[PDB]
Amino acid sequence: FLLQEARQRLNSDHRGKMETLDIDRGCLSLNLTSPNISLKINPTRVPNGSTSL
Amino acid sequence: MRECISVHVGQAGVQIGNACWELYCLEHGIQPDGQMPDDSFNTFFSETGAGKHVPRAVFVDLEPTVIDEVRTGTYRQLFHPEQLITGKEDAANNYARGHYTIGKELIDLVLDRIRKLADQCTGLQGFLIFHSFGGGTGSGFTSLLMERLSVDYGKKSKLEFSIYPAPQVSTAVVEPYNSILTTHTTLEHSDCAFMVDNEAIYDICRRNLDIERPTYTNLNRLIGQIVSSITASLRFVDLTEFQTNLVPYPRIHFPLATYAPVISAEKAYHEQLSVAEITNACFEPANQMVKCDPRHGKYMACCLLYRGDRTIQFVDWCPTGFKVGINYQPPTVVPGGDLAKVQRAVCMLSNTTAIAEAWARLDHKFDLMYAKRAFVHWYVGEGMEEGEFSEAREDMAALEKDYEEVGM
Amino acid sequence: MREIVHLQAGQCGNQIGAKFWEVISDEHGIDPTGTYHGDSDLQLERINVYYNEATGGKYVPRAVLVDLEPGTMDSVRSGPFGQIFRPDNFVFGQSGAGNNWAKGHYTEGAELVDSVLDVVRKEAESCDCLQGFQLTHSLGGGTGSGMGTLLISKIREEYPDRIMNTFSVVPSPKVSDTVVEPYNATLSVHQLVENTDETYCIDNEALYDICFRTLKLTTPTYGDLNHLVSATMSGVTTCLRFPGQLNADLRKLAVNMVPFPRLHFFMPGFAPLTSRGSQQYRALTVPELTQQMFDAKNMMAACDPRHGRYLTVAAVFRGRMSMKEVDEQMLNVQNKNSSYFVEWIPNNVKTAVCDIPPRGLKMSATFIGNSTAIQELFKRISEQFTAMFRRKAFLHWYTGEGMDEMEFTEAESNMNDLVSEYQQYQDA
Amino acid sequence: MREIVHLQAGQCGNQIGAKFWEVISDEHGIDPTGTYHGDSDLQLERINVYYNEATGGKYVPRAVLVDLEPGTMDSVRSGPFGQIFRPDNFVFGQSGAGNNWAKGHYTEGAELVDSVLDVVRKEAESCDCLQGFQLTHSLGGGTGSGMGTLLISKIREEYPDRIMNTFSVVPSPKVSDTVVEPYNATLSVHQLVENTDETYCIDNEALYDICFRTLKLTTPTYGDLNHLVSATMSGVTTCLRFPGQLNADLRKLAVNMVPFPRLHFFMPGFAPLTSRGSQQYRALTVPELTQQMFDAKNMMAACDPRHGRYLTVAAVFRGRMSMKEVDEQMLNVQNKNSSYFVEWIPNNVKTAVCDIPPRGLKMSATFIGNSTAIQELFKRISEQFTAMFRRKAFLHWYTGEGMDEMEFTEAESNMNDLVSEYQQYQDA
Amino acid sequence: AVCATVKEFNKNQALESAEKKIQERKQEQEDNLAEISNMLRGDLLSENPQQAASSFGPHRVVP
Ligand SMILES: Nc1nc2c(ncn2[C@@H]2O[C@H](COP(=O)(O)OP(=O)(O)OP(=O)(O)O)[C@@H](O)[C@H]2O)c(=O)[nH]1
Ligand SMILES: Nc1nc2c(ncn2[C@@H]2O[C@H](COP(=O)(O)OP(=O)(O)O)[C@@H](O)[C@H]2O)c(=O)[nH]1
Ligand SMILES: Nc1nc2c(ncn2[C@@H]2O[C@H](COP(=O)(O)OP(=O)(O)O)[C@@H](O)[C@H]2O)c(=O)[nH]1
Ligand SMILES: [Mg+2]
Repeated sequence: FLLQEARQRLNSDHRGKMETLDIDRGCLSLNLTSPNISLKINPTRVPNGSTSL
Repeated sequence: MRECISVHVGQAGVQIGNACWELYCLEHGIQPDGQMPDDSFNTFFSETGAGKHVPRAVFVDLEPTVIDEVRTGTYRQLFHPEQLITGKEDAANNYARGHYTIGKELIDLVLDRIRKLADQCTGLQGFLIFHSFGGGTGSGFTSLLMERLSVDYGKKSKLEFSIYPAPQVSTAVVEPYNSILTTHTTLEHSDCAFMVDNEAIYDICRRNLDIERPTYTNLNRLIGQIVSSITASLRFVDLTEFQTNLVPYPRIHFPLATYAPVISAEKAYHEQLSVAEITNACFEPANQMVKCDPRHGKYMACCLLYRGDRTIQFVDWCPTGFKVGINYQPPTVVPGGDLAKVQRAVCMLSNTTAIAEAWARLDHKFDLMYAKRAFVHWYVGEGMEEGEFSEAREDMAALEKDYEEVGM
Repeated sequence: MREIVHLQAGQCGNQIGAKFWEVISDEHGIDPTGTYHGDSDLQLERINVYYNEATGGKYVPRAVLVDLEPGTMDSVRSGPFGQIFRPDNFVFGQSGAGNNWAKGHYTEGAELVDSVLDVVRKEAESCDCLQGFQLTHSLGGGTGSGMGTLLISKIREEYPDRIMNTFSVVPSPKVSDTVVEPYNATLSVHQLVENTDETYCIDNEALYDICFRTLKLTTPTYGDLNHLVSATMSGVTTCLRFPGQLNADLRKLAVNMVPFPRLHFFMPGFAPLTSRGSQQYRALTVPELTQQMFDAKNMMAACDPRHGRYLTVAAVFRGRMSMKEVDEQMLNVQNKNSSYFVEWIPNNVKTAVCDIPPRGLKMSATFIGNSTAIQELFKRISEQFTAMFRRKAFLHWYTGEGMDEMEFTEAESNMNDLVSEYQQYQDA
Repeated sequence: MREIVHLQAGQCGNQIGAKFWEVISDEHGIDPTGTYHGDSDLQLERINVYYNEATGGKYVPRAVLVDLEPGTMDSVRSGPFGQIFRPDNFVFGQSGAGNNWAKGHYTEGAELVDSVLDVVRKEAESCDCLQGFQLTHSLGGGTGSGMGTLLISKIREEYPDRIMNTFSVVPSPKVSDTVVEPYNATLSVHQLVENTDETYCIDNEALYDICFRTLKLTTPTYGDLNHLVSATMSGVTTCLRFPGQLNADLRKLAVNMVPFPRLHFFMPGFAPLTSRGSQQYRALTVPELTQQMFDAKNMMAACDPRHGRYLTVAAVFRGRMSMKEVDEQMLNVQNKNSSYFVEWIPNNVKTAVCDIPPRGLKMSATFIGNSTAIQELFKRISEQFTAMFRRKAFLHWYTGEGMDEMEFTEAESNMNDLVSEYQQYQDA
Repeated sequence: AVCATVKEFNKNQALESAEKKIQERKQEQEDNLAEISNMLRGDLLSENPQQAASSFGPHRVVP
């Protein structure tokens, strides 16, 4: 039972790391001629759920 | 050539001087290592030929465990290793231990390092003594220090920044005995003692700034701002004209303190901070730094230190009562500090008649204890006779009648 | 550089000390061998207050373990932490005191004080500036009370300007397990008034009361009552080892709660004591520490502070907290209660704040209160001493050791006057 | 800023006030374990009226449960929401009151009254500004009414400026499940006169008329009666927790309806009570809320206000609604009726509008009225007290507990004047 | 202009002070969880009998 619970938490952690790897690779993939550059509503703000490094 | 030797006695002195010297390091270019990455630091720093800048301060305690944190903290490399003086056993809230038994083991060492610091300075203005009335070392060794400095360093200015005891809260039982037995022996040996107590600064940090539950560091930083505004005209009036323009009679050297904009960065956006606004806010009783009220007394003198860009009733014999000084450098924000960034500030130092209630309460509580002779055996057994209680009480009786006599 | 020598006598003082040292060694990261296994630098910084460095990185305590029988020196040596004690420090005799005060004070213990004073003169010379001593002993026994108050009288003639705390386990009238209890308790309170600087009074019926109604333990052993005492014993020495915003020596606490030289019997308390069912309900703040510290369900002595004025009060906080909230709760508990506090002392509560909490807690506190409700503790003893001695119930054990009947008369009026001394400030 | 310390006494007092907390916690979005899971911020901004904070974002109520036998303090803990309470606030004795008013006032409940005034002061001195307490009890039992008046008689003296509301369940006129009822209720209404700011009167018979004739349930129960009490408890104290267009505290209703200090017995009610089948036809507007507060069948007391006069009237409206249309209907009922309103008060109705509605409803309404037809309640208790007391029936079950016979004779003449007090505001 | 950049600095400082307050509150909740988890795991409240085991052997116990 305890091994099952630990595997559950490690699977969730792997899921989170893959999705932010996707987001970071897209952010690097943008350049000076992408058509999705759109001067957004509020940069430099920090959301409510924000941990530190 | 416009130096100020600072002396920090007691835990209050050391923990205030930490904030003061962080601000003094950051106002100029000085890193906490001691190197700059212009000579206006010369009032507070010394330039070794090895590039290092060493402060003109002496930190004294009878206990080692508040100076060991300075020795192992971030500012470890800045201080000269023997400008920080420690004993072995503290004074233990005892004026007698702090004056007669323990402080005599350190008074000669402190005077030796003070002489070594004063030989470097060409033109020395005067000394600044930071202490607290309630403690053992800050009430005994401080008074012993002023007694042994008066005969040694001439008619120099001896300014004091004291934590006077708060009207209803304190962290000791035996505090009024110290708070009277130190005033009786520093009455003739001092020039000007600005008194701030912790309760009014708690009120201001709760009310003006929005810091509910502050600690001592949020108080030490505001004290550092006041000391910088006092000494800023040496770097960017003097210390010498304060004792002329604030102390008429030679026993009434007890002025007050105020810093005019103490506001947060989420309310500095909402308002002007013009000269009229900050001048009006100096004279407001909610913004004083002693829990008292100058409406119920009479003003005697005021010094207004501007920095950057029929309710008030005076005495019969002082009609003017105003000294004004202007400086051009705006105050400097520290990271992690709680005040905003502002262009103007005022510091007012005012001598008033409305401090008579503080001495009346102190005498009342001393009488309340001493009429039944509580706690006297500690003070008698440590090399101090009993009659000094009687002389200190009749002397402070004379002081209260002095505060009434000048008002009449 | 303010070292503390631990002295511990009897079965009670050796089983408290086996748990106190089990608490300090966790606090400084010492395993049962003696090697530092920790995860800070504050723990190693002032370990010399209690520990002596050996060769190889070992640390041994500065404790002396005395007894009059060899039976309690083996269960101490066979505990979990029994192999850190230096083997010369065990001083044990081979004939017991036998629940007798006179054998502990005149016959058996008098041939052993000269073999203990040699030991304590060896740990008083390893200290660069010795702060003071400590004794843990039981007033209801024969070698905690005879030899224990024989050592204090011989220590205080050789180190007369130091600090001499005690942690007395005063007998209780309800939890009592000796017929001849009030003879030893009367003849030892006479020996503590003129030879100690502080004396914390502990009754075993108040430690059972806490372990039954607050911690809700099923079967509290003595090992769970020695953990309650040892949490206060390290709460009064916690600013000598860890830094803070407002420190307190042991000397600084002697100054503020001893107004007159014979009034030094206190009542300890420890603030965050809670169950295991009420752990997710507790909110973990400073007003919750102050409400439980002053609770009369919580004192470690069996006398209620609602029956008398509070002369003076202490508080020794631990953790990272706010000096406004610490100072506004001592004022708050003092203005509603007009006649629970003495009138000629206007501020009664002294506060100190250390900065490092106990291992596994966020914050903590401690209470050392000096009351005129402590004089009912010396009258239940003085109503049972005089019930027996008016007919000389058990005296032939005591007289036949070189002891006279007149010592049972001078130790009556010398405790009948301390009750009247605490009485004269009960009402002005 | 305005706290309320809940008290509750007895088996009636706990089975009412365990369903009231399930009502409030789903009015604020609190799960059965105590944490917050809601979709507003008006659910959370005024939650400190009733809930102490705990750790980890968990909220515990300000309730103290007193009782005199441990059997009804385990059905409360084993309900749905029984795990939200702090376990210390559960107070229970070991031997019952036995439906004996003397046994809970003098003998059994005089040692439990000292053990609960430690609990009620830890919860009263932890508030920023205490508004006022509550009580929920029954005047037929022994621990609800005997000890339950000893509490109010004591904590009026210690806290005489605060508010002391009570929610009585006074004995029913028709159904009576206790022979020794009238000695309980007669000796208790004297203690309500002097020591209480407001008192509501709830008859369990008039709760049965609602749940059968109007709500139209096949099986009512003591959860369908404890839902009616709690839906009136929430209506009086909802302008403390939720913003409005016009506010009404607990004081602002007592200021207006209590002219003279002896006259504080009220008559609750609740407007939108409709069946499943009749819901398609009902539930229309604001004239269908003033129609059913004031309907004389909906009163939660078994005394009809047609027999006398409304001294003062009150109404607390819930739902976001029109400040005109509320005020036009109270003008409409004050003018059509003449002899149902006292002559010397020309504006007898006070109104309040609260925005956030009850759970599952889009609008609602609540009533309090004050009548000189409440003095037909005491002329029926005193017809069955002096029926029994004339021939001295059950007297040994009260006199042998430490009373005397002239404590009875004063307590009837402390009710036969409040009857003749209300009879002189009957005709000017 | 100088008033504009001072007001902008004040607004930015208000944002960082608010975020510092949020961070220290969350760290306080973390320390509360560590508090209660260590106190439940503690042997004093668990009453595990293994604390009676003695270094002399598994047959004798600590009294
Ligand atoms: N404003 C301010 N006051 C402080 C600070 N530290 C200590 N105090 C004051 O110090 C007083 C207590 O006496 P201490 O100065 O700490 O003790 P001491 O002077 O070192 O005397 P001993 O303890 O006997 O060595 C309290 O009343 C505090 O008001 C501080 O950092 N800031
Ligand atoms: N609180 C506490 N009391 C103890 C402990 N061990 C023994 N006692 C009490 O100490 C008393 C006996 O004291 P004892 O040490 O036997 O005195 P001795 O015979 O002179 O050694 C009894 O009342 C025991 O209840 C302990 O670990 N903790
Ligand atoms: N409204 C209501 N009334 C009750 C309940 N239980 C009992 N009663 C009434 O309360 C009276 C009995 O009081 P009770 O609480 O049982 O006595 P106690 O436990 O000694 O306080 C009787 O008149 C019952 O009809 C209940 O759950 N709800
Ligand atoms: Mg100090």
